[PDB]
Amino acid sequence: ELPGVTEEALRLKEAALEELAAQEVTAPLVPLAVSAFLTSRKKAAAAELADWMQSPEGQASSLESIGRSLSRRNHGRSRAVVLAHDHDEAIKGLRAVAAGKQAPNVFSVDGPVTTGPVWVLAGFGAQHRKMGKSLYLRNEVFAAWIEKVDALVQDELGYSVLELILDDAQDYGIETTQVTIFAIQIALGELLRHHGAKPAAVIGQSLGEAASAYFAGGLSLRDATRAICSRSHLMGEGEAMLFGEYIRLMALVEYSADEIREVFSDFPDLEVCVYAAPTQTVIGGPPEQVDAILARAEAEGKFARKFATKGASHTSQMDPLLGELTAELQGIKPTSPTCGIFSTVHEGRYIKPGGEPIHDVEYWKKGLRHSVYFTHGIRNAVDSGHTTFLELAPNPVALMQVALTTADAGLHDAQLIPTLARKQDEVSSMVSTMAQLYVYGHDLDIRTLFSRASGPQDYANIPPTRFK
Ligand SMILES: *S(O)(O)Oc1ccc(OCc2c(F)cc(-n3cnc(NS(C)(=O)=O)n3)cc2F)cc1
Ligand SMILES: OC[C@H]1O[C@@](CO)(O[C@H]2O[C@H](CO)[C@@H](O)[C@H](O)[C@H]2O)[C@@H](O)[C@@H]1O
Ligand SMILES: OC[C@H]1O[C@@](CO)(O[C@H]2O[C@H](CO)[C@@H](O)[C@H](O)[C@H]2O)[C@@H](O)[C@@H]1O
Ligand SMILES: OC[C@H]1O[C@@](CO)(O[C@H]2O[C@H](CO)[C@@H](O)[C@H](O)[C@H]2O)[C@@H](O)[C@@H]1O
Ligand SMILES: OC[C@H]1O[C@@](CO)(O[C@H]2O[C@H](CO)[C@@H](O)[C@H](O)[C@H]2O)[C@@H](O)[C@@H]1O
Ligand SMILES: OC[C@H]1O[C@@](CO)(O[C@H]2O[C@H](CO)[C@@H](O)[C@H](O)[C@H]2O)[C@@H](O)[C@@H]1O
Repeated sequence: ELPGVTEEALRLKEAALEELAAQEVTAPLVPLAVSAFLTSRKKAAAAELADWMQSPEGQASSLESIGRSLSRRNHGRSRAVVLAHDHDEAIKGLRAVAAGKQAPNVFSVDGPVTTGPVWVLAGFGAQHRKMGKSLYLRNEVFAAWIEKVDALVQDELGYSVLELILDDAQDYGIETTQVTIFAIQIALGELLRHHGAKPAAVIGQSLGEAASAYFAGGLSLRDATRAICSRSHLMGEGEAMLFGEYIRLMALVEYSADEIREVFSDFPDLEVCVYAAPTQTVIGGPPEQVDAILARAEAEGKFARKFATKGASHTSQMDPLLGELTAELQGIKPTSPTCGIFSTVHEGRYIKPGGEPIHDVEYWKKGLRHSVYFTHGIRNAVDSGHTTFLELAPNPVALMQVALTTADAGLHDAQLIPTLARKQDEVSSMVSTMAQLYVYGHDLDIRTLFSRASGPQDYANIPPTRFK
């Protein structure tokens, strides 16, 4: 018997819905799928659909009806999806598919990807004021999972994350950024599962490790929530008492791990927080040393960027918190993974499905305290055959780090699939995510992207639903 949705959440939700009702309805993004055993035949189907869609009868059919009909075809080896708001975009996109040409709304491949997708759970640097709000108001499944995490977090820390999502006046801090991005991560992944997708493996960075543990079957939703709540509040409370000589900055520098080993001989107190990309590393330490290594970087033409925090996670400054984190996590129950795990806590090494559990109290201490081996995990995934990396986040920050490691590992055409992004319609974005999973042959029931038909006008007069 968990807490319910707070009264203030409901209040904020009613105001938000009026805000939504009084806005101009935008044309939805529809996925149009064509496929064939042969790419040559796929291109002809795309040309035939474009022709019919140019005809008066095609023009008279809604995109949603056309796409619902396409979704009931057999789905062949060679695939394409044209994402469209109207008949113009669709016909344009289909002509590109027919012509073998690239367009920004078009995905087309000769055959499925060989290995299943890696779900990427990062989070840092992805937050913004209204993250998750639009999809909450507009997707029943997304909203159900948000509320499930909101009840658990309510019960664990005593406040409502859903109030933060719904109230535009409020913005996120070191604590609430983590628990709220977690909630968005859980809800995005369960929405994806709802339409048939699943992770082949998971990889986490810093914040996202708790969600990655849930989706890998290493911890119940309750214990994953305990993992992100204890981490988050200790970090925010600890960092707020940091002043003067106790302050520790974090910064991004264009140095590799090997460069760092040599550059750090001038900086005794600097530590590595995150190995982000082959030539991007996040360091932490006392402000004067951080300022000097930044100065050193910019003098060598390398770029460098100070983050906004008075404390540095994944350094020794976390040693005061570990005792309390240990106490708060007593009772969690680590379970055997149900998909692969690239563990950026354990130096980037792989854990097979059915392996021994890894997510014990010591795992969360080690993760908070020690470096995040993100680029090593990604490289390990590339080297064992993975090419599709799907990021669950309000903004696709980590995907840019993945691109750097995949290109550097020789993979020059990875499938980098984002989810949400500020200033992209959150329902469009999720359509596009699931349309890509389909093109590459990953698990996804494209039929579930369209509501159940309730009448013959929900179909179009094309195969497989031609009217007798
Ligand atoms: S944990 O507590 O959440 O700690 C943690 C994890 C990950 C972090 O870094 C994420 C990150 C990153 F690795 C790189 C960038 N990035 C690349 N390029 C730029 N901008 S610039 C100066 O080239 O124009 N920024 C950003 C980012 F958030 C940090 C802490
Ligand atoms: O939602 C827009 C509109 O609603 C008002 C109340 O009429 O404020 C509601 O929404 C705000 C944004 O989330 C909240 O901060 C506020 O608490 C809530 O009452 C208007 O002030 C606003 O223009
Ligand atoms: O501890 C002395 C030792 O560390 C250096 C490294 O640059 O400085 C740091 O330690 C000081 C405390 O003694 C701090 O005041 C300072 O913020 C920190 O960078 C040198 O002073 C020396 O090699
Ligand atoms: O501030 C100077 C410092 O910045 C760098 C880039 O990190 O250069 C920029 O500033 C110079 C002065 O305006 C410009 O001439 C240069 O084109 C610009 O990139 C460093 O090279 C320099 O040390
Ligand atoms: O102030 C640094 C800035 O000055 C330039 C010349 O505009 O370089 C000078 O300073 C360097 C030391 O930082 C010397 O190595 C160099 O010989 C001298 O010309 C810029 O190149 C630099 O960004
Ligand atoms: O080829 C089968 C393979 O395709 C996916 C999507 O990548 O599912 C499609 O094919 C199914 C029929 O085999 C349809 O039920 C489904 O609607 C369609 O997306 C994968 O999920 C499936 O393994």
